[PDB]
Amino acid sequence: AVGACVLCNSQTSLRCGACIRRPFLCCKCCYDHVISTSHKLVLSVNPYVCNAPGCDVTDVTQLYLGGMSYYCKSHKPPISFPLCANGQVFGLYKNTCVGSDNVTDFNAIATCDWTNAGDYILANTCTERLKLFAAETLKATEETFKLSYGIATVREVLSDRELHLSWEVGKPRPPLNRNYVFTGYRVTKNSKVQIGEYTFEKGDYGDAVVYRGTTTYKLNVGDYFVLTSHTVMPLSAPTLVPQEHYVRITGLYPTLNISDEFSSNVANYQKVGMQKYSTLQGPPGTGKSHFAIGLALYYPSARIVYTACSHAAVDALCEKALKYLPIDKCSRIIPARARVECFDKFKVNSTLEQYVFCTVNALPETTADIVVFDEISMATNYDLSVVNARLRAKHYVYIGDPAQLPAPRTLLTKGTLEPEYFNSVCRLMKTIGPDMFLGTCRRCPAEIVDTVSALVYDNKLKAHKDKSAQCFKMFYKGVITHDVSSAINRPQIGVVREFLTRNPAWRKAVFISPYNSQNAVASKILGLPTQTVDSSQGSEYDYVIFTQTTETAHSCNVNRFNVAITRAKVGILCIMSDRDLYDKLQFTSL
Amino acid sequence: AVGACVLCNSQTSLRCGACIRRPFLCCKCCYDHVISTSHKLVLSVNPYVCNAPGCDVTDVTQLYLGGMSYYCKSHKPPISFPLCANGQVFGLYKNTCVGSDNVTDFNAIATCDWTNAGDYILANTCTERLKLFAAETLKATEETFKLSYGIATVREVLSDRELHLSWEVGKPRPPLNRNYVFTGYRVTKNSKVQIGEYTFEKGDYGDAVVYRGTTTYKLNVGDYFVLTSHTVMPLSAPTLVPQEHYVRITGLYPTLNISDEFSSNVANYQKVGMQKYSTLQGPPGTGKSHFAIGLALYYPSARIVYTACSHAAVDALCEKALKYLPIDKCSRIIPARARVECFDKFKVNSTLEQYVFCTVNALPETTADIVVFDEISMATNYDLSVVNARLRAKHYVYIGDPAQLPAPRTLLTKGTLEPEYFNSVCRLMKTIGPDMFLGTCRRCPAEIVDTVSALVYDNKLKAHKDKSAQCFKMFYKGVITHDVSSAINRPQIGVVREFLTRNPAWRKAVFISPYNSQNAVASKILGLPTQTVDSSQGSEYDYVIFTQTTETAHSCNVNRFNVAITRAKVGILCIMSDRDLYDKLQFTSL
Amino acid sequence: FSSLPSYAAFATAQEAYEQAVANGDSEVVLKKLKKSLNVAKSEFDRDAAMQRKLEKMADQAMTQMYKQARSEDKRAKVTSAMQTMLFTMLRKLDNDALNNIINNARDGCVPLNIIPLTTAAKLMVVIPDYNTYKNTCDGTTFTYASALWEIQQVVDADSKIVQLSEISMDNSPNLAWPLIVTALRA
RNA sequence: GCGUAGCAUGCUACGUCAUUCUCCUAAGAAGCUA
RNA sequence: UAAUAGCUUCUUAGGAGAAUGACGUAGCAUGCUACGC
Ligand SMILES: Nc1ncnc2c1ncn2[C@@H]1O[C@H](COP(=O)(O)OP(=O)(O)O)[C@@H](O)[C@H]1O
Ligand SMILES: Nc1ncnc2c1ncn2[C@@H]1O[C@H](COP(=O)(O)OP(=O)(O)O)[C@@H](O)[C@H]1O
Ligand SMILES: [Mg+2]
Ligand SMILES: [Mg+2]
Ligand SMILES: [Zn+2]
Ligand SMILES: [Zn+2]
Ligand SMILES: [Zn+2]
Ligand SMILES: [Zn+2]
Ligand SMILES: [Zn+2]
Ligand SMILES: [Zn+2]
Repeated sequence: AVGACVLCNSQTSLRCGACIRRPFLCCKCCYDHVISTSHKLVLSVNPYVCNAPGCDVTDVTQLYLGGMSYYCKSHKPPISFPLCANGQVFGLYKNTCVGSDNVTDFNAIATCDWTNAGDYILANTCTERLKLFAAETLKATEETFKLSYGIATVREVLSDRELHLSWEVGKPRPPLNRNYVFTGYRVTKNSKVQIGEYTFEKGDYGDAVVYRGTTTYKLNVGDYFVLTSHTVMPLSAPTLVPQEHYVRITGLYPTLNISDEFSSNVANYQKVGMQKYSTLQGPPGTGKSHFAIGLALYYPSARIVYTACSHAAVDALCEKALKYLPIDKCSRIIPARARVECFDKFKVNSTLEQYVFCTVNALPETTADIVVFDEISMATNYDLSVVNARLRAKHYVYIGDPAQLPAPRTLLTKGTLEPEYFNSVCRLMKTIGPDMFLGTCRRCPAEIVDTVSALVYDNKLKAHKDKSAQCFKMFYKGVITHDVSSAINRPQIGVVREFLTRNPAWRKAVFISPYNSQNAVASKILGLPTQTVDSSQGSEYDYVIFTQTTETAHSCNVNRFNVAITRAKVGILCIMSDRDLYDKLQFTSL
Repeated sequence: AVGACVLCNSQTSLRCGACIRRPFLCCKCCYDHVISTSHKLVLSVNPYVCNAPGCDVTDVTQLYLGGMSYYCKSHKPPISFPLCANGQVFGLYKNTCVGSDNVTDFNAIATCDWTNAGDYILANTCTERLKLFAAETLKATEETFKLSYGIATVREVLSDRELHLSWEVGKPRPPLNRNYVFTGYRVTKNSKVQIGEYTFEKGDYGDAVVYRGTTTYKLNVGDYFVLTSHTVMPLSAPTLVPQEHYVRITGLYPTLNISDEFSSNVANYQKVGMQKYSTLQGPPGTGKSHFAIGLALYYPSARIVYTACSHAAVDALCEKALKYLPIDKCSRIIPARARVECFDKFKVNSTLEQYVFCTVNALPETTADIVVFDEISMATNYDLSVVNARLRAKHYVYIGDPAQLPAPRTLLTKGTLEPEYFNSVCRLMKTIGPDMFLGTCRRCPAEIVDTVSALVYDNKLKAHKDKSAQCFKMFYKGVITHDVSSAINRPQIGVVREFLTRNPAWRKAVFISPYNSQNAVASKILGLPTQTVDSSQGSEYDYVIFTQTTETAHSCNVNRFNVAITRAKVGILCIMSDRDLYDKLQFTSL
Repeated sequence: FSSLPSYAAFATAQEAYEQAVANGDSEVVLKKLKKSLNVAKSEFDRDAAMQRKLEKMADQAMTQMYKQARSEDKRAKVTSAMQTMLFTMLRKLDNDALNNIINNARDGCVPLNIIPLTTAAKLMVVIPDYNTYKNTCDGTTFTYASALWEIQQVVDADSKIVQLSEISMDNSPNLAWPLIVTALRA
């Protein structure tokens, strides 16, 4: 079992045991990593523990290769020799291992807990192999953080539709939403075995969870739940395939009078054809995801795979394609579990169709003639490597904007991440500039765009509509109920309910709030379609009601608020909390 | 062949060859079984005998292996060594075998001969993997016990509906009903084979049999009858599948307009549909035979497998389901050999139908939605394990009254097996209680039902009727003749025929007796349709006559008395011998 | 080796010899203890040889037992597989036609080569070129084995479906010959 | 001269170990031929 | 999916035998010395 060193790509047979991802390391690089950090376990084809009758020594400078196995200092056969010595660590391909100077960044990548902010800015400006290793270990740490969530149990059941919850005393409680699942135990005497796959969500009154299960087993009070784990697969493909500038379009063919609507983006289509990969950066609602469909109409014969990190963004892209592209040749690829309700209007789950839409995580290994990644802000380097590995292509197009909200990054809790370190694509966009850039808002009215050209974008956007005066900024205190570990603002929802029967034209406005708890609990009291800000990105609606639940650093985030307001099409009413945020925008009186 | 040790479930390749069943035994467990008991023969992948030209040693504590064989001390090579040493018996998987100290009861299970009472009481409270083994070896012991019997033949051709009987001298003879079937052997000159099975029954006078036939092939004297001491297959499924509760009813979808007939059991129907297995004990004549039909009409589209130990109960259930349930989607599964006068009214023997009725012995390996086991008092642990092996279903429902008579249990002769240890299900019903229990008795008159609820029950029964004033209880001596393997009371039938002329009602009566000989002779001089006390318990009648022959502990068994006097509905003439049996109950004197 | 008391005898003899050598015992006692140590070590290695034979023959017996158990648990698998194959082939039989042709037999014995030819319900015709196709089974029905068959399917050598309109004189070069036609007895 | 004891030399038998060789079997990889 | 048979090369393991050497024990033969007769 041999491999290639991560930071020099020499031949090797050693791995670091203490590292979560267990990466291959050549002799020189492994010695540099172990003699300086706290990692002191090295796995060869056989692990480097001491082979006494009973002995537990793992530190590699203590050990020797004695007789025919690895033995510690006072268990060795009288004939030596030291393992970790002569500036190297003894392994296969010993005299062909060239070291590096990247054993100063690799120590930081392996050691860091991804708590600070500088770990991300060092995990995205390093070499290309470290860009993959850091993403791999970041996903591994994000997965292993779920192992610290408190074990549940059931109090009792008065109502079989709403479970009672009881967390273990002395551990944190995980948030209750759709993303997290659970699997049970019945450990009484008597079946320490799983009892099904369940999921939870809080109830408005008292303490209760209106649960859901894959089966229909009941819980005798001893039965309980534990959050399971998602093992993270290894990744190999580079984050960005290296760019080559062709003299002329290769592999793609133009069209005969593409349309009267897409006639402006022709030069950018030709530029896309010329280059190996292209980047389109634009303020929201300027024509970015309506550029990809225009590109499809410009290269009609080219098989195209559309992808995105979210589901509610690729669903909006699917709806737009249905509005424009021929619906017969489309698809939609959904995961096996399909946690969210996906788009069922095309021939779902047919990979070999000409235009194929899918999320990044559920991408199947295939080919294409151009692959369109969308909303790269939501995507981390893991998603870029995944899409670059599974989908082969002739041309790549990444469309998105950095000023929108980035990926969650649950582990990050100190400092703020600048846009230019969201991933490699955003770094390319901010460093040298996008290959295609279109700033002119075609979706939102004049008032909301004229306010968002003051929050996030430094007075760049002109736009095209007339301010319909249906942009409202509300003053309401909004008392706090930190219920589901995500806040719920009952009196703000009350303000909305008391002034949604006074607005006969606002009966279908989508309800937007940064917190998933209020966003989900609003469905009973007003009945509107509900949507969180993170998933609302990429989708437009004719009318939006936005509610700033609580003053924090999450809901008063200028990027989040800017991506929230700019989903409106003719009008938006928003109720605010921060005296500053309500003042920086210029809306109507109330 | 390798397998799992019986009392520790570790991997092993030994076997106790002296046992009737030859169970697998792990190393330490096998040593503990052989050093303690008198079983000194152990079968490995090859038998542990003395592989000398001339010698025959079976003991394992006196076997030493050498070269590639096992010899005793007089035939071993200059090399050692003991097969049975260091606390272990030399076999496969020598270091995965965990010992267990539950061999102190495995000795008593394996070495007993079931003659005493305590063997059953400790063959039922042991663990599950010994609950199965005890049942298996009990059935094997009974089958071998039925091999020492008074083989007979037919004297000569006597009638087309009746043969005669020529038994051997010096051996006992079995009981005669549909349960005991008999086999003819064609050893004529010339190649013993089988021609057909006949069941036998005592004739009118002298020596005769009025029989039931299997095959039309009519023999000469060239055949002689044995009692088909067949083989007992091993059992693997547990006696009771683990009790797991369900929140809401799964796989069972309630009906539209079930009936106004049995709508008071709707709570009990849903409690049946809730758990995995449910237990319903209903005192004699309380609707469990009707509760099965009600359950089938409460979940109309669920295939249901009805099963029972004997043909009488399952045939009564079949008749009720013909009278109430839809008829064309019914399927009674009959044995191929047809050892009984079977039931042919439905569209018989299609195992891919919805309402499938069958006997335990003739169940085919299939699947169901909810299977209703009936008369769990009759069933042994072997029947429960068989119905758990052959049938997999979402729900199991065991119905039956432990206060009725038990299984035959022929080997038991000393002491009384209390009801609690009839099987696992009766033990459940007495430990914690039946999950459902219906206490309003719809068959008996007032005085008898109140006094039966006060006989043994904790006063929970009543009648929704009035007393028919045609139940009696006499004290007539009824001189005993008993010149046959069972006791007879003919002049008691003389006294009853001295009555029965001023009482024209019961002139279609069913005769019952506590002895099969008197029952057989009662169907000879006057053609009363007969049904033994065992063949009862599952059917209701309105005309039944019951006489007592003797006075003993088999005459005062209140389980038998309760199962006897509760099959009539409006009229029964009955003969009591002991003043005890005339005074626990209130009836007219005559 | 260490379990047997031969090692204990060797160890106590060696301890006594070393103690007396360190104590400056006489030459006669030194030779006596040397002889005792020599015979103790002789017994020790002699029984260690028997221990070597014990462990060797025990490992050989264990390997033989493992091999025999494996070859007996692989025999039941092939027995069950052969039984399932035989019974599925039983269930495949066209029982009525086979019963008719076997009751027509005088001795109850018939040639095997006529068992399909008179009882098989499905016929597969493999055709290498178009002239053969036109000769043997042109049209949707044809005659073979004194019976009438109706074409239910046609596939090519690639196991792709071919329609009867595509089997023409001019479309013959575009077909992946041979063609396998599946027909049912009418 | 004999008996007992000790040392040295030689031969035979047995046990253990080291090396070399031959053969008998088993297992595996491969090559060629009909 | 991969046949029957023959020959050959190489590797590993086991047994048996042979040869040589080494140690230990026992038996027998001889020389020298101590004591007793
Ligand atoms: N050339 C055009 N002419 C008129 N309207 C346009 C044109 N391009 C885009 N639009 C409108 O602008 C909106 C931009 O949508 P989209 O591309 O999804 O924005 P984003 O990519 O920022 O989400 C579309 O809803 C479309 O109706
Ligand atoms: N809902 C009901 N109302 C009145 N009588 C009933 C009802 N259900 C059942 N019965 C009567 O109770 C008696 C029960 O006897 P049976 O059907 O043999 O079952 P079991 O022997 O288990 O009690 C039946 O004769 C039936 O007529
Ligand atoms: Mg967009
Ligand atoms: Mg009943
Ligand atoms: Zn490391
Ligand atoms: Zn390296
Ligand atoms: Zn050590
Ligand atoms: Zn035994
Ligand atoms: Zn065991
Ligand atoms: Zn022997």
